[PDB]
Amino acid sequence: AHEQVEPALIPSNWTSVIPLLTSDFKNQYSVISRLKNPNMKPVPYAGDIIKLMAFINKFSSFFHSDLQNLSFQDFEVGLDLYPGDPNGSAAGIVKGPEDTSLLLYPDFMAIKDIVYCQDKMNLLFLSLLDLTFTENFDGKSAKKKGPLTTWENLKSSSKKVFSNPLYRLRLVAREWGYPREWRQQLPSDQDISKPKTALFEQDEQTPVVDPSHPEILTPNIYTWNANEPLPLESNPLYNREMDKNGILALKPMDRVVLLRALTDWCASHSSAIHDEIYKLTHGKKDPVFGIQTQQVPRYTIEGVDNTINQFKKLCSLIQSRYEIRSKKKHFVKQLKEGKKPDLSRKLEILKEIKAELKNAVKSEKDELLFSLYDKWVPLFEGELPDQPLANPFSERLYKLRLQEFFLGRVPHIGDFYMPRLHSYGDSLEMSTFTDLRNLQALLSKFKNNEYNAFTLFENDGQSMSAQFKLFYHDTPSLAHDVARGRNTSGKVYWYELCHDSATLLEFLEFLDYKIVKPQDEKKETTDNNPSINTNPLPKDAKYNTARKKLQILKEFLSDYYFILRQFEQMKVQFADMKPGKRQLRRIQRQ
Amino acid sequence: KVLRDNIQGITKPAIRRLARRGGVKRISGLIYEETRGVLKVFLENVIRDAVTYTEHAKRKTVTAMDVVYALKRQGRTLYGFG
Amino acid sequence: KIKRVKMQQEALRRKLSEYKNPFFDLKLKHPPSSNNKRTYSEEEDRFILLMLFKYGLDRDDVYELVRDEIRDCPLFELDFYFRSRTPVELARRGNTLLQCLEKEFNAGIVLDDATKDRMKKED
Amino acid sequence: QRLVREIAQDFKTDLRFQSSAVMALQEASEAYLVALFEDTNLCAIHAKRVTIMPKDIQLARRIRGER
Repeated sequence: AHEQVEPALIPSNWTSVIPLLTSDFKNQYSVISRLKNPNMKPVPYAGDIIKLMAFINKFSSFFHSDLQNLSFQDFEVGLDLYPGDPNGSAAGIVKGPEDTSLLLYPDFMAIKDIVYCQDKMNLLFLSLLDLTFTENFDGKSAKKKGPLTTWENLKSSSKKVFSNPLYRLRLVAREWGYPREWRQQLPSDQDISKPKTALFEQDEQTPVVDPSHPEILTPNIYTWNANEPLPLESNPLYNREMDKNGILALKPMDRVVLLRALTDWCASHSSAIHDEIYKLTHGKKDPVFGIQTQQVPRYTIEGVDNTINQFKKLCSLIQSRYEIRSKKKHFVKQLKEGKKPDLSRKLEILKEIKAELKNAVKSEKDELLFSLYDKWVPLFEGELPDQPLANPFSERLYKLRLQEFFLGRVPHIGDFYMPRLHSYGDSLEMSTFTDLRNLQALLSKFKNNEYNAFTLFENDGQSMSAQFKLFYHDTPSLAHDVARGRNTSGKVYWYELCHDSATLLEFLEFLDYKIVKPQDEKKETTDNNPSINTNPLPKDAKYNTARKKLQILKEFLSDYYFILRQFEQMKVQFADMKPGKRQLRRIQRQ
Repeated sequence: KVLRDNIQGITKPAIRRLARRGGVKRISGLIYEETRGVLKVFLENVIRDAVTYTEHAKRKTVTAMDVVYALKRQGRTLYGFG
Repeated sequence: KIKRVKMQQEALRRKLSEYKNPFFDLKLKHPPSSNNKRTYSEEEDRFILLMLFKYGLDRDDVYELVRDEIRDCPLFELDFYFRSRTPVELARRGNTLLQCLEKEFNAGIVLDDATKDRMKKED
Repeated sequence: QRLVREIAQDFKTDLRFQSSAVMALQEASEAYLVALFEDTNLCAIHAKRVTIMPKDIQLARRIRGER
C-alpha cells in the first residue's frame, strides 16, 4: 500500500523451525492396525525406555559419558527383555524361520558385552539413586564437578553401595506415591477412588437444633479409599539383594518399573535439577507461537520438500519485504539518523544481493536459498530471531518441551519413533539431530560414504550410540481411550518396526506399498493382505497427504539407511577401544 | 547360562591367610583389591594359552597337561601332575 | 471457605455437565489469566479438571490423586513438567483454575448457590 | 573353580574342566602369590615399615619385569 507494505511474517505460519503437534488431530477413529506386518512386534515396555533415554539426553551434564552413547539394545539385553509378548517380554526369542529353542542372548552373542551392559545399568541405577538422594549437599557439594557416580564409584570397595540409598528410598517411597502395577490394586470393586471406602456418616443431621441455619456442612462423609502399595514382602523394593546384587535382582518388568519410578522422584525431588529445569524452561520467554508440551522441527513434521517449497515462497516474499523496508518514507527518513546498525547492514547487503539475485535465474531461485543460508541467518535480526528453517538443538526455550525420537506423524495411523542417542552439548560431532540443510549434507557425505567407520568413530563415534530400532506409536487409539473412559491399565500402543539395516530395507519395501495411492479406490497394494499386512488402505482420498508424508519418510529412511548401517558395521569393526593404527597398517601393508 | 563376579569369592580372610603364610604381619586395607586384580591377570594369561593348547588339540575339555605346559612355558614349572 | 468449595463443587458440576466434549470443547477465556507465566496449556488442564472433577471437588485429597494419574496417564506421563509439580504446587495451578472457572462462572455459580427457601413465604 | 570358569568363558564357550586341572591352577596361583608377598615384605622392610601397602606390591612387580 504505502510502499507495498512489508508483508507481515506472521508467526503462526512462519514459525521458527519449531511447530507443534496439538495431540488432537485424530479426533476421528483411526484404531485399525492395518499397518500390521510380520515386521511388527508388541513391546509393552519400550516407551518407558524412551522416557528413560530422553531424560538422560536432557541431563547430559549429570551423566557419565558411558551413559551418553547408550542405546535401546543396551537396555534390552542388559535388562533381559524380549519382544513379542503383549504381556511384558516374550521370554526368549526364537531364531530363524522356525525355532524349537529361543535365542537366549548369552547363547547368541559375546557374553562380556552382556556383562558390560549390565554394569552400565547398575551404574546408571546407582547414579540416579545419588541424584535423588545426594541432595543433602544439594547440587553443589564437596565433589561438585562431573556426574555424581563413576566406574570406580560402582567398582568401589563398599560392596553394598546400594544399601543406604535403598534405605532412604524405602523411607520416602510410601509417601512419594506408587505406580499402578506397584499399587495394592483394589480387590474390592467398591472402594474405587471415585466413591469412598466406608460410610463414615452414620446418618445425615436432618434435625438441626439450629433451624436458623438448615444448611449442613457435614451431609455425608466417608472413610477414604486411597490406593495402597503392596505389602513390604510383596514390595520388591524390600528384597535385600539389591544392596549387594544391585538392580539385577528382580523380574525384568519390575526392574523397568523401579527405573521409571526412580526417574519419577528424581525429577520431582532432585532439587538441583528440579530447579534447574524450571530455570531453563520457565525463564523470561514463551514459545514463539504459543505454549505447548510437544514440538518438533519443521521438516520433521512436514518434510524437506514441502518445507523448502513453502520456505522458498517465504524467502521470495520476505526479500520483497526487505526491499520494501529499506526504501520506505518513514524508514528512509529515520535511516539517515541511523536507527539500527542491522537496519543499515541488512538494507545495504540486501540491496547488493537483490542486484545479484535478480541476476539469479528462476532455476537458480530455488538454489540461492540453500547457497546463501550462511549469510541469510544474520538477516533475521529484526525478523524472527531464529529461522523458520533453523537448528532446534540450540534453544534453551525449546529444550524441555522438545521430543526428538519422534520421527513422523501419519494421519489415521499415528507416530513413528526413532530413539537414536543424545544430541545436547556433547554428542554433537555427527549428531543426526541438526538443521535440515547440514543434516541433509551429512546424509550426502554418507551416501557417497566420504566418511567411514574409522572416520566415523574418530569423530566421537564411541560417544555415538552404535545401534538403533524403529517404532510406531498409536496416538489415535490411546487418546481415544483417554477421552473415552480409560479402558487401559496395561494395554499397549507401541510397536517395533525395524532394529537393523536388513529389517530397515524390508520395511522400506513394505511401506512403499502403503505409499501406493489407492488405485484400488478405482479397483476391479499386494496380495494376501487381509491375512498378514493390510497393504491396501481403505479406498478413499483421505491418505493423499498421508501418503505424501509416507513418501517423504521413505525418502528420510533411505537417507538414514546409509549412515545407520555404517554405524552398524563401525561397531562390529571397532567395538573395542583398540589401537586401530595397526588396523590401518593392515591395509597399507597389502 | 551366565556367570559373573566370583572374584569377590576370594575373601579377605583367605587373602590374609596367604599373606600370613608369606610371613607378613600387618596389612593395608587396600591390598585386597590389588591382589585380586593381579591374580586376575595371572589367571587370565595362563588360562588363555592353556585353552590355546586345548583347541589346537581339537578337544572340548581343558586337561591338567595343557595347564602344566602353560605355567612351565611361563617359568613356574609345577611338578606332581605328569 | 468450606462453602466456597461447596458451590465450587456445584460450579464444576455445571461445567463438566455443561460442555459436551470439554476435553475438546471447553472454554475459560473469560478469566484467561490474572498474572502468570502461563505454563500449563489449556487442554492439558482440561484433562486435569476432567480428572479433578471426575473425582469432583472432594476438597480432601484430589491434588494428591491426580498426581498419581499424571504419574500414570499414558498421554500425560509424556510431560516432565507435569511431574516436577507435586500436588502441593498442583494446588497452586488447580486452585487457580478453580478460581478461573470460578471467575468465569462468577455470574453462573451464584446462579445456583446462595438461595434457600422456607415453609411460609412464596418465592 | 567358579572364577576359573568365569575367566575361561571369554575365550571359548562351553568348556569342560578336569578337576585335576582346577587343582593345578590353584597351586600355581598360590605359590606365585606367595613369592609375590614375600618380596613385598622385603620391599616394606627396606622401606622402614611393617605394614604392607600396594606401592610395594607394584614396585616389586616393576622390578621383576612383568611390564
